[PDB]
Amino acid sequence: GHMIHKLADVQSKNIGSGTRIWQFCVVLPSAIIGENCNICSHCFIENDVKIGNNVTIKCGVQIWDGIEIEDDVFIGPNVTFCNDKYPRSKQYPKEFSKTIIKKGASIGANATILPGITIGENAMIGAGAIVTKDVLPHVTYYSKI
Amino acid sequence: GHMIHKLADVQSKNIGSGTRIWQFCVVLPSAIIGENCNICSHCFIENDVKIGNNVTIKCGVQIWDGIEIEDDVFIGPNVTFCNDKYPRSKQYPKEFSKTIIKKGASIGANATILPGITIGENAMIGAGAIVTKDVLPHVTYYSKI
Amino acid sequence: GHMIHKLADVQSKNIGSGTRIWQFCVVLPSAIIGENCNICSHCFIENDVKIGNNVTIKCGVQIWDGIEIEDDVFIGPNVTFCNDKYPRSKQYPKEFSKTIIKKGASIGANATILPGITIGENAMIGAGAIVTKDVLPHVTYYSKI
Ligand SMILES: CC(C)(COP(=O)(O)OP(=O)(O)OC[C@H]1O[C@@H](n2cnc3c(N)ncnc32)[C@H](O)[C@@H]1OP(=O)(O)O)[C@@H](O)C(=O)NCCC(=O)NCCS
Ligand SMILES: CC(C)(COP(=O)(O)OP(=O)(O)OC[C@H]1O[C@@H](n2cnc3c(N)ncnc32)[C@H](O)[C@@H]1OP(=O)(O)O)[C@@H](O)C(=O)NCCC(=O)NCCS
Ligand SMILES: CC(C)(COP(=O)(O)OP(=O)(O)OC[C@H]1O[C@@H](n2cnc3c(N)ncnc32)[C@H](O)[C@@H]1OP(=O)(O)O)[C@@H](O)C(=O)NCCC(=O)NCCS
Ligand SMILES: CC(=O)N[C@H]1[C@@H](O)[C@@H](C)O[C@H](OP(=O)(O)OP(=O)(O)OC[C@H]2O[C@@H](n3cc(C)c(=O)[nH]c3=O)C[C@@H]2O)[C@@H]1O
Ligand SMILES: CC(=O)N[C@H]1[C@@H](O)[C@@H](C)O[C@H](OP(=O)(O)OP(=O)(O)OC[C@H]2O[C@@H](n3cc(C)c(=O)[nH]c3=O)C[C@@H]2O)[C@@H]1O
Ligand SMILES: CC(=O)N[C@H]1[C@@H](O)[C@@H](C)O[C@H](OP(=O)(O)OP(=O)(O)OC[C@H]2O[C@@H](n3cc(C)c(=O)[nH]c3=O)C[C@@H]2O)[C@@H]1O
Ligand code: NA
Ligand code: NA
Ligand code: NA
Repeated sequence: GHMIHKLADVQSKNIGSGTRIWQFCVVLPSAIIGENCNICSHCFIENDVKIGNNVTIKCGVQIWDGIEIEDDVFIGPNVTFCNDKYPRSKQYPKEFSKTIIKKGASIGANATILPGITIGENAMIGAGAIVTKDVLPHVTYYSKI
Repeated sequence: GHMIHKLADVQSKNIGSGTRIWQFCVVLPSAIIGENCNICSHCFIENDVKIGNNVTIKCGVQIWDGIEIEDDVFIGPNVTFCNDKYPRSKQYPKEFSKTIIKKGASIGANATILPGITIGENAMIGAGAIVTKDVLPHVTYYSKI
Repeated sequence: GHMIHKLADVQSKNIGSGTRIWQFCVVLPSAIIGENCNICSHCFIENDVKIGNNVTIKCGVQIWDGIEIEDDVFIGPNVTFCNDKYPRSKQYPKEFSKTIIKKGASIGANATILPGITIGENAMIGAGAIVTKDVLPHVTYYSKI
């Protein structure tokens, strides 16, 4: 089976064997999470969400509607995603922009992923990076400081 | 009335009709929150705080003493604010620096708002931006990467 | 004694007099926390962790295995740390990289601290900074925007 912490609010039944979901996580009903994932404390996971097997999501991350995470992905702490390029309060998109983080990619701590983004297989996103364009497979990207 | 999630700690009675406050939020007694707001999971809202109507605060945001949010503002996930330009542990300011986010402005995911800042009506702050100076009304600002 | 909020999960007994640990914090058993600390809501503190006296950790911060915080340090909200320079899901380091934040240093809101980093005594890290190199004692560092 899987481990859902008593201090998490997990509403999805679509959770793979070996997955751990930690304290103060919210997971909404339609989320799909594969096997042997680690969803660390203080994460939010919405409905139109697919997360593969062996995915690590460190603390303080939100996976919105329109975000897909493939197998073997690492997401660092306080990483953000997004599904709305020009957000205005109460102006709901007719269709959320999709992001996909492809198999084996890693996203460093506190990176910011713009909407509509593909990060290729086995890419490495530097800590604190702002990703405004697709990142090719196996590429190391970071923002110049 | 308003919706306070059972897994939130909301101590303020000053909350407008239609407002939703989600799991694992903390709202301290003197906070004022208007009507039809959405305070998403994992937010902290302090005492000397005014939030208008139709405000969206996405997950993982803290609204400190000295921060005012006007009507129709969008605040993206993991956005930070601040009320102390030269912070030192246990050195409490005599007066917190004030920030105001004016009506209809939007702040992108993981943006950082320095203390003493005005963001003008209907401004758009890019995801991951560091805002060290006021942003004029209706201006799109982002940090060069 | 110390104050552990009923809505925190604090598993460590190694907590100094006068320390406050707030709602929705997780503190694992081996963490050491000194006297008169303030661990604000939504923090995660791991096992191989030493935090000194009079330390302020604002909301939304994680202190990982391998991180030491000395006395009188201020850590701003949504700051990230890290102990793995080339993270890949399920590829556990044989030894976590160590970070030390030396006495009296301050780290601004939403800063990102790379692994293996020393921040010197009384340094000041700008809000949103990415710290990829040691910061000398008493130096003010920020990332060019
Ligand atoms: C991107 C990364 C993999 C690069 O490592 P690297 O290729 O060994 O690069 P180097 O350390 O040799 O740095 C090369 C240059 O890039 C800069 N740089 C490295 N990482 C950077 C980052 N994340 N953001 C901005 N600049 C960065 C360095 O300052 C250095 O600049 P210089 O040549 O002017 O001295 C690494 O720095 C990183 O960000 N890792 C992610 C860590 C993380 O978040 N892990 C999960 C949580 S623990
Ligand atoms: C700022 C923003 C509105 C700009 O959109 P835009 O005006 O269409 O700009 P473009 O996509 O045409 O990009 C123009 C340039 O600015 C850069 N840029 C855009 N947004 C940026 C950002 N947030 N930070 C740094 N650079 C950015 C692009 O890389 C591009 O560079 P180039 O000309 O060298 O190719 C948008 O990118 C953004 O950040 N939106 C906020 C999304 C968000 O956080 N929503 C809430 C959560 S879903
Ligand atoms: C770094 C800091 C201490 C510098 O303050 P300062 O020395 O008075 O510097 P100034 O305000 O005079 O700014 C000098 C320049 O650096 C830039 N700058 C200042 N802080 C910056 C930051 N954090 N990131 C990027 N640039 C910054 C300014 O835009 C200004 O640029 P300019 O000369 O082109 O106009 C302050 O800006 C800061 O970041 N404080 C931390 C606030 C915080 O996070 N507190 C805890 C939460 S409330
Ligand atoms: C800083 C960082 O992200 N480093 C990671 C990287 O090196 C990576 C390759 O391995 C580790 O990440 P994992 O999440 O896979 O660690 P693991 O040892 O499987 O699980 C411990 C994590 O679980 C989460 N957790 C654990 C417990 C016991 C808890 O109560 N609440 C909880 O949220 C957070 C812990 O860091 C490291 O933490
Ligand atoms: C990524 C992003 O910020 N996009 C937003 C933007 O497009 C914006 C214009 O609309 C949406 O934001 P809202 O917060 O207004 O969404 P809404 O549909 O009103 O409410 C769903 C949000 O409520 C919060 N929520 C919801 C539930 C059911 C919950 O259990 N816990 C909870 O925290 C987080 C959800 O994303 C989008 O999420
Ligand atoms: C924006 C910022 O970090 N500014 C700080 C800086 O000026 C610094 C020098 O002083 C203050 O930080 P402290 O954390 O030391 O504030 P303090 O007055 O001791 O405690 C209030 C904080 O405690 C935390 N807290 C408090 C209560 C009552 C709670 O329910 N849940 C809780 O998480 C968050 C509050 O901001 C300021 O908040
Ligand atoms: Na819009
Ligand atoms: Na000070
Ligand atoms: Na590795």
